[PDB]
Amino acid sequence: KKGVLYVGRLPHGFYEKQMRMYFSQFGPVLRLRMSRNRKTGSSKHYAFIEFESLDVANVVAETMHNYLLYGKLLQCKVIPEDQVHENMFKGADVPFKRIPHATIARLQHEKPLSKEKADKLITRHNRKLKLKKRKL
Amino acid sequence: EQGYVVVDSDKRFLLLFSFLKRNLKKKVIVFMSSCASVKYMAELLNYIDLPVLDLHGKQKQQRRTNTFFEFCNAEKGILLCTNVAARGLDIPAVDWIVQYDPPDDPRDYIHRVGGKSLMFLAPSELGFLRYLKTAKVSLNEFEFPANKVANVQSQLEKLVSKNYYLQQSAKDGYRSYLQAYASYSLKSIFDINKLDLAKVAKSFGFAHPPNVNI
Amino acid sequence: LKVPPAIAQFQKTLDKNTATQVFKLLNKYRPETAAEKKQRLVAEAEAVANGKVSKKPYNVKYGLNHVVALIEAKKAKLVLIASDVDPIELVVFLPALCKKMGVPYAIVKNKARLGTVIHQKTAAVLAVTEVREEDKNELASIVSAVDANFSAKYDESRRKWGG
Amino acid sequence: ELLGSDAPLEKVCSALLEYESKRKSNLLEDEQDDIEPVWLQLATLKFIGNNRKLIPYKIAIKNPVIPSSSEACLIVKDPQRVYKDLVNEAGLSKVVTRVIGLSKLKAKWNSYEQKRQLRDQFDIFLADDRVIPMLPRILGKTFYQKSKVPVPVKISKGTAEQLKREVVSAYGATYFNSAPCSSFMIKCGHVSNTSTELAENVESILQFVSKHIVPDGAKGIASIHLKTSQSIAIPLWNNPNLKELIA
Amino acid sequence: TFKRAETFINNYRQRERERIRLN
Amino acid sequence: TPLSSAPEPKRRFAPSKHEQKRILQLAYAIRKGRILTSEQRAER
RNA sequence: ACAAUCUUCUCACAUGAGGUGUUGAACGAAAAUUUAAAUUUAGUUUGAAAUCGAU
Repeated sequence: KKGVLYVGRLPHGFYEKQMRMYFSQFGPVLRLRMSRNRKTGSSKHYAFIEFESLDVANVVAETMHNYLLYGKLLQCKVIPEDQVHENMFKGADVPFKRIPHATIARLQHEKPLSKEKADKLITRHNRKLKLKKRKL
Repeated sequence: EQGYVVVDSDKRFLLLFSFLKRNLKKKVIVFMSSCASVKYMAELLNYIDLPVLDLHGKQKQQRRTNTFFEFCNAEKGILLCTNVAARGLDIPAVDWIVQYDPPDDPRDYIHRVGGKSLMFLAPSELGFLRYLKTAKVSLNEFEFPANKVANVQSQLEKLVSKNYYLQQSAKDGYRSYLQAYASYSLKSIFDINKLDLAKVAKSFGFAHPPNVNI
Repeated sequence: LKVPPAIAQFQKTLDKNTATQVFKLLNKYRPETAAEKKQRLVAEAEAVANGKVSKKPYNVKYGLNHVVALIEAKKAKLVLIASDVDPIELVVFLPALCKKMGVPYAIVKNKARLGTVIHQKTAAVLAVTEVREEDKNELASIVSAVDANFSAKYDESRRKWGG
Repeated sequence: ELLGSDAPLEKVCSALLEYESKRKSNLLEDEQDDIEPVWLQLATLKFIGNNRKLIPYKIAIKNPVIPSSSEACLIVKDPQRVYKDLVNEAGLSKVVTRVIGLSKLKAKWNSYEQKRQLRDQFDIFLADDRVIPMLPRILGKTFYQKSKVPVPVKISKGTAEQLKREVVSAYGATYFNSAPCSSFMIKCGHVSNTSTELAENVESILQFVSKHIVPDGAKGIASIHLKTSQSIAIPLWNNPNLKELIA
Repeated sequence: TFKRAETFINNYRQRERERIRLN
Repeated sequence: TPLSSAPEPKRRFAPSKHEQKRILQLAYAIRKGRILTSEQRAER
């Protein structure tokens, strides 16, 4: 069936599209799930990618395992089928396109508020200041 | 009263260097078990911009008396000498007294002390602490967080391999340290076999132990 | 035919990928060819003649007796052994000594490749002892790579009667 | 006085100092002169910064915050021998513990462990203005994010007097890197600083913030609060006209 | 002929550097 | 530990005396015009 | 073809402005904010470490 694989110590710059192409050269990948941060989207260099064929994954793993690429040993270990899950297959072969959250907060701050909106924005700020005074 | 620090052999030298760094403006005296060690540490510390007086000089007795006398009037400074070097000499008003290596005369160590005292002990030589129980001498322990201990070890051994005379001092001091340890009496407290030679060699500035005949 | 495990090691050489990475590092520390060494010396001779501090040389160490003594001193960080030495008797003990002294080592392919590193026709063994601080972190990678592709890998195959 | 036509300093600083002292609750081998830092939170009506700037602001204060015992590491352009010789000539051996050239620093030390060791080996990090921009590279988050913001010292002249003045100025000036936000926090000193000295340092920082940091100066400032590493942020001052300014 | 993985990563880093250099 | 119990000599820490000998007899040949100099080599 | 352009300083008059580049993961204090998630952000750990978690 599908060749679930989860490599380790992936060298920095090993793009998921580039990694998929490199993996597909040895054998096609059914799933290409890549690690990333929850907000930053920064990859954890975990190549949790499922190959098309289980045997193809084993052959690919044998060559890839312990390969000194870009100064790092490619710790390629085939992920067990039991270890592989639907949630593991979830998000596979997809890009973690992150919107400019910093700009969004800046844009929201730059977003004008009307007099009623400013009063709504203030809300219980005086009460919060009173609450802060009460806490102090 | 006797303070002791549970420090591993590899970090023993590193800890003392940090201790001297923190208390540079205080009167400190360190006792070690070898005159060859006294020459090595004094040469090493003065070579890393840590001016330290020692009781070796050029093995001149007059120099030792002059250096000891100069340390007496000096309210601050760091001096190095052996157990036999200070054996019988009058201890001046010194803020910090430390025994680097385990003494060869434990019953004289308790008599000599009778500032504040410090013990540099390996984690595998705690039998001396039990010996203090049989000596009816009060004791206390001082803790140290290893994060703040300076790891100049990367630069230390590199300088030793680069330099010749510094290297020769280290091996002679290392050989004298092992022979003196092998010449101890309290084998039930200090055993050469129990102590790890690789860790000891790291303290002297050697990544690998030198090949010394026993 | 059946083969002693002392010689069976040399069949299971280093992989294609790692061997190239060893040679890429080694190529930075090739010994000076006799040509430019003559030119380098004549520069100092001219400086002395008309009128007048250097640094330690940094290269790879070669020669069977030279390399053995570097191991026996534990000064070798990495030993590389040519798999096809003419009388195999010459290096059949080197993996034993290299394991006994804790020196990481690898059996690489062909001796002419090593010879080209040291500007010689044939080099039966090379050893890396001193590396400039720039590549200190780089060297530790291959030592792990050798420890992963030669010591972790094989290991048991090093003990089986080959052939 | 310039902030909101009032100067509610001194008394606020003294009360905070008294509260910190009141809230007090072997160590011989772990003894240090560290004190509770004084952090001031400034509120503005607009985004002070639009992008991350890896350059601390040399906020000169009458009372220095960085202890003089801290080892200072200087990063200068090649050659290192010229920079090292000038440091020795100026007598800054106890100040300039080690000077690392730009090319040497980037090449000799590259690993994360080596960078971390070098980061913790120097208490204070200083960089020459010639190669100050390269500090974000060859250092990474191991320095830029791990509380190591190099001080942009101008040592291009290569003069002993200039280096001494720059070293003294860097020691006596606080450090604060501008980042994209409508709010900022500034270290006004340590607990050991006097209440009058803390008030004077806070005023200079507030003046500097309104001058070269706040685009609208005191007008854009919404509120100012001061606290310790764990103390409550007592509001030093609040803008009374901010209701009309917001609208 | 087969292509080694590090060959493509070189191209990837070149693309990132070129965008920065052209920025 | 290593096996070499012998102390480390001076050669491995001082500038090489092999070239320091070869340098001297190269200065000999330069002074007496036996060999063309480096600047002479470039113009030749 | 594991090779490539991350600047080793500029402009204006000793002074001002400018340089757009940061591994990942894990631990973690309480602040000021913006329209529940988002910005900054104390202080740490680490072999350029990694086995889903993508927003």
